[PDB]
Amino acid sequence: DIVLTQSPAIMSAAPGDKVTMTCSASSSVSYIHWYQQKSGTSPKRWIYDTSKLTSGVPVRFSGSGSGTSYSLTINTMEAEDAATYYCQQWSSHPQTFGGGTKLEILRADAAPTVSIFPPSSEQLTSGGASVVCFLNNFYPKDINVKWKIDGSERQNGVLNSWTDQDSKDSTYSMSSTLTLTKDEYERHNSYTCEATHKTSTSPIVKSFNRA
Amino acid sequence: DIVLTQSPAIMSAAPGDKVTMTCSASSSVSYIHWYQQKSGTSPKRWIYDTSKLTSGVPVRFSGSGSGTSYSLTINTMEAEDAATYYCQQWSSHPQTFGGGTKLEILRADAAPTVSIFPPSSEQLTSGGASVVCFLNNFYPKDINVKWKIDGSERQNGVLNSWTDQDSKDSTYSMSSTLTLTKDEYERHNSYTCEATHKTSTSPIVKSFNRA
Amino acid sequence: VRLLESGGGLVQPGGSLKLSCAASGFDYSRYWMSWVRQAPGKGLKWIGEINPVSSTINYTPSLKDKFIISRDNAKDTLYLQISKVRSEDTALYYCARLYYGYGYWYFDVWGAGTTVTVSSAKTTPPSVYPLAPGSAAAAASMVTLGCLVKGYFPEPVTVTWNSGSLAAGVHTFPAVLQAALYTLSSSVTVPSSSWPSETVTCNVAHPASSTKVDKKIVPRA
Amino acid sequence: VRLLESGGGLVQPGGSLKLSCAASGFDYSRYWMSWVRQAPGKGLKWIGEINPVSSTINYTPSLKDKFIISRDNAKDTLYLQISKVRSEDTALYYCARLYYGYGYWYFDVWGAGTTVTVSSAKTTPPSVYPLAPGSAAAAASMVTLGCLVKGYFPEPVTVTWNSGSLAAGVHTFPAVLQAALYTLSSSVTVPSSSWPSETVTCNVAHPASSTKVDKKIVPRA
Amino acid sequence: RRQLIRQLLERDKTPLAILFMAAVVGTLVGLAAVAFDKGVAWLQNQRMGALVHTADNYPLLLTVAFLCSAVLAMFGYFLVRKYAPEAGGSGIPEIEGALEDQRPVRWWRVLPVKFFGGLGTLGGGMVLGREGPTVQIGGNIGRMVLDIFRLKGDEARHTLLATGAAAGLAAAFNAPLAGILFIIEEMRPQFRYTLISIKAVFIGVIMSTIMYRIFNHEVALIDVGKLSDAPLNTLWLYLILGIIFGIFGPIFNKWVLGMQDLLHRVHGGNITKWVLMGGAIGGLCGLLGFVAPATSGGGFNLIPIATAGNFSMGMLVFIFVARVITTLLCFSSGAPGGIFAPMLALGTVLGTAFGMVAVELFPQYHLEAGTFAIAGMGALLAASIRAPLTGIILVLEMTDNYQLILPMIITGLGATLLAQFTGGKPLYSAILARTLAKQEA
Amino acid sequence: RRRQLIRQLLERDKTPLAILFMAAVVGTLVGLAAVAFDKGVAWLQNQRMGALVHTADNYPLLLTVAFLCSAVLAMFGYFLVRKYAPEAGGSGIPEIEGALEDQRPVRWWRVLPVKFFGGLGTLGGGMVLGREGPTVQIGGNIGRMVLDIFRLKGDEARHTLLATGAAAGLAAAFNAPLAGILFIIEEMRPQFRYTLISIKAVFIGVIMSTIMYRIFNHEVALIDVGKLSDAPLNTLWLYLILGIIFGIFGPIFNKWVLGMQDLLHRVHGGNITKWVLMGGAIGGLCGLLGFVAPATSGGGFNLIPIATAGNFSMGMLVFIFVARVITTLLCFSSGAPGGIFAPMLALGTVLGTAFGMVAVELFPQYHLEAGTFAIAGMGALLAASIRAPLTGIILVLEMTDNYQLILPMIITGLGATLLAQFTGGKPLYSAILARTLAKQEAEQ
Repeated sequence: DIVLTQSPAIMSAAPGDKVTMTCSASSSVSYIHWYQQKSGTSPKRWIYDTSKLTSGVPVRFSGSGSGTSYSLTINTMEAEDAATYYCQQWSSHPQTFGGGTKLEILRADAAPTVSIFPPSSEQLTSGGASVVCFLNNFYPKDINVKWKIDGSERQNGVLNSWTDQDSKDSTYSMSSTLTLTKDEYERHNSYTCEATHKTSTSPIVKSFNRA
Repeated sequence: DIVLTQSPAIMSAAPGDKVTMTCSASSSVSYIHWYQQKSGTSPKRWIYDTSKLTSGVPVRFSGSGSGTSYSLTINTMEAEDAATYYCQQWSSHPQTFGGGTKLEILRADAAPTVSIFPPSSEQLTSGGASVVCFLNNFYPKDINVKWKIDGSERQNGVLNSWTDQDSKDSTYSMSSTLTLTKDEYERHNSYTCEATHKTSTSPIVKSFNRA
Repeated sequence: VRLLESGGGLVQPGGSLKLSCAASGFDYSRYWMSWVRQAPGKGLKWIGEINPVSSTINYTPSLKDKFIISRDNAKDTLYLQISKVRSEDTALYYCARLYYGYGYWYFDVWGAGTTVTVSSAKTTPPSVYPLAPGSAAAAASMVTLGCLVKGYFPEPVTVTWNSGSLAAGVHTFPAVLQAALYTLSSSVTVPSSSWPSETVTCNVAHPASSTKVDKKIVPRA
Repeated sequence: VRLLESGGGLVQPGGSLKLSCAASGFDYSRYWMSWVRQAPGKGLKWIGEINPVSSTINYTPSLKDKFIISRDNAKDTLYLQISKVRSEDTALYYCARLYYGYGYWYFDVWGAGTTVTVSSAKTTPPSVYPLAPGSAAAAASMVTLGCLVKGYFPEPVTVTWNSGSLAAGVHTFPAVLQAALYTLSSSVTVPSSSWPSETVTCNVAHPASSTKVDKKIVPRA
Repeated sequence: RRQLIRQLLERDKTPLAILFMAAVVGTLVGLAAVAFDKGVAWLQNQRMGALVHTADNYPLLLTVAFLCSAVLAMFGYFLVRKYAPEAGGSGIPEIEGALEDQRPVRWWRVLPVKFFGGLGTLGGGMVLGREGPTVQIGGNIGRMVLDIFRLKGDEARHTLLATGAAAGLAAAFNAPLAGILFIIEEMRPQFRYTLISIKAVFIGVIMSTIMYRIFNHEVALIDVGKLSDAPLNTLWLYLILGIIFGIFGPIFNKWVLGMQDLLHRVHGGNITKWVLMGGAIGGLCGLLGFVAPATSGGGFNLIPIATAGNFSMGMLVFIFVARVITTLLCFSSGAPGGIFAPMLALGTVLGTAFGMVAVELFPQYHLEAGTFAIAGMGALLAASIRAPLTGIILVLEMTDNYQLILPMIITGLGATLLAQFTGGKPLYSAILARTLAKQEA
Repeated sequence: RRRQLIRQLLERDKTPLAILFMAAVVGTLVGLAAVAFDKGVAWLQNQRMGALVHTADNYPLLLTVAFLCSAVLAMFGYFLVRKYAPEAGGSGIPEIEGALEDQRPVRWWRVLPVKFFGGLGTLGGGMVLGREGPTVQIGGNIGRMVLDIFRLKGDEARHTLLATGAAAGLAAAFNAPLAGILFIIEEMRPQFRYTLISIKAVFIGVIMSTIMYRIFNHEVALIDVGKLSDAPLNTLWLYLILGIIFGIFGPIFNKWVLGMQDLLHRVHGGNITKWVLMGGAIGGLCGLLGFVAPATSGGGFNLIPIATAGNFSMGMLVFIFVARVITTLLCFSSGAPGGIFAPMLALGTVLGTAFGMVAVELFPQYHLEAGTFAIAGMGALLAASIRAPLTGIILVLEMTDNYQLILPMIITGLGATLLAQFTGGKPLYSAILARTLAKQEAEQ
């Protein structure tokens, strides 16, 4: 069982720009294939038989190689190319797949749009205290959030979750959910939500008070 | 559309007999077929293309012709060839089927087997009364049923079905059913069924008592 | 190799029905299907046919919308549509499969058939009345039981015993009309070393109203 | 040509399930069908495969009977039987058709892919909460909303806004598992002129727990 | 006799060296035949792309359709009349003659002229096959290797020439068998013995057919699926159809020659008037390849559609007649390109037609027009070219309906029989018997 | 010269209407005949199968009545052969292949009845022998017999009607119109000189022949393998290697088929009786295996579908192969009437399936199906032994109807003829003639 290793685990390119990715085998292989995979949707057969593109595939693509190193190329890769490419081989049983390459899009820096929402009344009427804070549309994807409660910098209760590059805008987003007991909450006026990111020196705060 | 008319519309023969039906047309037809419909059964392709036996059709079945007059023969017919025989032509769209030729067996005498039943409770619960009385496996077909409710011969409210000759033994069967209103039946008490038949001068009769 | 017609039933004069014929056991797609009918003890009559891909559909010298044959190869089912129905269209509709030897075609394999009855009447499921022998039971070698099926419309109904397990010694009698309702009875010989010791069941089936009534035959009280 | 796969859901560690793939759009025979699976956050690993006539079935290196693949050329369906499931069997399973050019087989067409969750956790309906702008929430040009689904299991829950008529500006975050319970949040952004003005609804639905809620976001008291 | 006994013991022992060149002639004819095929594409397309580029202005199109094709046809006839007058016409008789040593194989010329001169004529969209261009290029490839590596003996000269002839007809129809069969039934010296290694041919054809596959596989040239079967009592209907193609085949043979004379007048041999009348006819096609796609083109595109029965009986007679005309013009006007394929299209149409009339008169035969299409598809190849065994195995390889073989033969045979009794002659032989008595004065 | 040609060309393909008509009668007769012969060989193999059951209780009794019943048929066969027509013996193709070269005689007043009846006996017996031989010969002798009757002169009518009757025969024996025509114009015909044979007259014959075959045995094929898979381009080399195997082997088999012919000749020394005995002996050995191991014995067809489907384990195959190689040599080398064509079809099918099974292992990534190789090697022996591939390939293609295997079918068959040539192989049908000719111009 051969072991195909996709190359850049992750990597971003600009719209109109040549891109290449590798699939170094652990032994000879022949006419490896490539597949495209968009978040939430089933894999597509892009390049096949090392180079032969698939009926319908956009001409900017090209793939070649031999022996032990094969590669895929996007002669000026646009956005509808932003996905994840997997190489496969079946020159020798049993068939095997690569680690995959994350072709992420590169574009202009973006400031996070912080929005903090108090605990919905439905929740609190059941001992639930959750104060969500959204961090929509930004770049790069690296970012940090902090939950201060009436001063004190809280850390226990957080629940961060990022989105993956908007397929209609190209900015990452994140939500940090703070959980407590209706009680614990009922004991604090202040509830801030700071956020530090590349597009700024200091934090983009956003809080409220039970009052 | 060609019109086929078959030899005897009905005919009788004792097994061991060489039997021959016929199929004739208005104009010339060529390479015709024959089907076998046995009581309560769909027809089944017996002979096709004038003289070729289907699969699993005894060689006993000959069959030929040519022109406007075609024949189906059963050299030394048996008791199980008791059916209705159609012929078809399909060589002159639209195709047309024959009228039929019912084959009947002539066997030794066979006395009925009278069996009588009481109106079933449920038929009473809705307020009804039917004194059923069968008359299984006998030959000839001729039988006279006689109903007596408390020694008195009843006539109306009676019905008698008739099964067709049987495929293997060649006997017939009968079922006379006498209907009444709930009480009408409860009123009187002794019920009898009478079977007169060539096989005996002394009328076979079964019966029961309302209690 | 088995064709099985359904959808058969009761239709009001001057109406329309759609008979179906689910095919099973062969490459239905390679075969020219057909329809044939038999009206009350009368002879057979071809209705029409229909080549493999539906690109041919001949009928019998008829009105140009009396009938409408079709097929859904991806379902293995033939179809028959009758419109503006009169009493000439009340019969048994067989489903066939055509083929040939030297080339002059024929009806190769026929289906069970489905009954189409034209009448203003009404669909009425049958009542199944058990017929256990008398307490005057002399109980001979063999013992004839039987069940009575009464008051159903339209024809036909079918009867078996122990779901057809009891195939020998059975007689089901033709039905009779008693003012817009049919009635018939079935008998069944058996050894007394088999009943009451065992289960004797008559299963009346009246498809025209998709009702099935199984009547176990117990002795009298 | 579509390839539908169904049968994935929740299972107990140790138990076993039967995945199914229905093939429409091509003569299902003459083809080779195969299963490939993907562990959340991992690459694609091949499970096994089977040919037309069904006389050949190969699997990746696995236990004596870890996997049983089969196909009913009659119903145009491909099955996958997993047994003695660990949590490494918790993955997304795809079926595919197999073809070639020169002869080095690739995976022709794939399918949506059903999910198999392997856990001893119990089915649990979700709690939907309306996220409305704060007591000091400044009502400037664009306004962000969203509702959060908390306390459910297992995946998935679909969240749409106003029935889909709100594609642009919507962010549905992935769900995260905390103490044997999932929790996601969605966010919809619309122009200040539209709300509280019109009516912004959030459509959570967790088919597993047979739940369906249209949480209507409303201004705050 | 005694010698026979010696020969017998020595039968089938072709020199390993010939058996190897066969492998190279084929590989080249294949790679070539493919390159030619790909070219004729790029062109028919570049054109189709320009009609859309101005899709708004109608008259502009009819013009750019006519122009674009006229400019290709011309460039074709030019290269022909200028550097190689043999390139003109079909191109088979020239090789069929060359096997008899009665004609020359000037490859230093024909290869490039036939090739490029063909792309121009085909890319133009005219009613001409591909066999001609590749059967000829086929042979000239053989000769070209025969010379290069240098090989002597009547064998290597007949063999490599005959293998390259077949390998060519194979990659033009993706039909290994039909290739071999064509050589050993038509191309080969019809009246004397000839040392041709039938084994060396195979090797060629195969090596050829593999190259074809390597580039154009996963897609057939003709797809008619699996039509019905032919009941024994419906065979006579194929004998009658065979008679029709039988009396007609020769008539077409006359027109194809007569038009050759007649069309010759117009330019009188004048390299210019010719090249003009060329672009003229090549334009007429680039236009019909728009107003009535059926009338124009190579002929394939429509075979499936005619067989399926998608044309009304009217539409058929039209397409038939329209074709008969467009096919004669393009071929009789000495343009490069075979006449083989276009006859395949003519039989298909005349077959479908006969089919439709049959499907009526005989509802009890449960006919399907398609069977007669596929039966008459190689019927012209049988009544005109008078080489049935090849026609039949060619159709059989492209249509894959072997259950029609009996009807296919009865039709094709009856054709050759009715063509003989009506003075017909092998259209390929006649063209040579002329090319020969011309070179004799 | 380029004058005459010009004249001939304008006169090409114009066979006298009279020859074109007799072809129609030779064919109709060869067909009706070939059918009658086929029907007979049936009634017999059956009457026998019926008697084994008639005594199904007593085992040893069966093995005996199986051997006896077949021995009595084989004998009656060899008799008619050594008695009235020594040419009837053996295949029967070389005799016609010679007759076309005028180097052999077509004694039909003898051969027709001897070959026919002597065949039913040999085939009905259940021996490992084809039908081509019996019908290809009866085929020709029918041609000659009409050629004489209505009388016709010229080298053409004598070569034509003889060649058409030869083909029409091989057609009704395999229900393969094309293969028939192709066999004449590739093997039967004079291999080293020109010959006036109307290829058109042949067709007419074959057709008229094939129609008669159909009229009586239609609605049922001789071989049914359904639609196997396709051959990926990257799996073609596997058919070149298989082609090599049949290539080196084909000649080896050719040696044994001749050597056994000598050797077996000793045993009876030419003695009409010792021969007729050794006959019933071998004819019996078959009537017995036609029971204990149906595969080893018989014509060969019955097992082709089963071997192709892959219903035999690899072991069972090697056995059946070897067992056959033996049974086929005996029956054919022992100068009994009947072709060797068909039995070679069975031998390739088995050696193919075998090669197929080994392939289906070593290459799981090629998604192979043993069946393809069976159908590829089915006409491979016909290619390495008889050395006439173009006929072998179109024969298989007509019986197996898997045209998508044609490329592999050719590469195998071709490679076979190539490896057979480079290893001194020789046309098994030509050698047999070169030896039956030699020996004649020896006994002087």
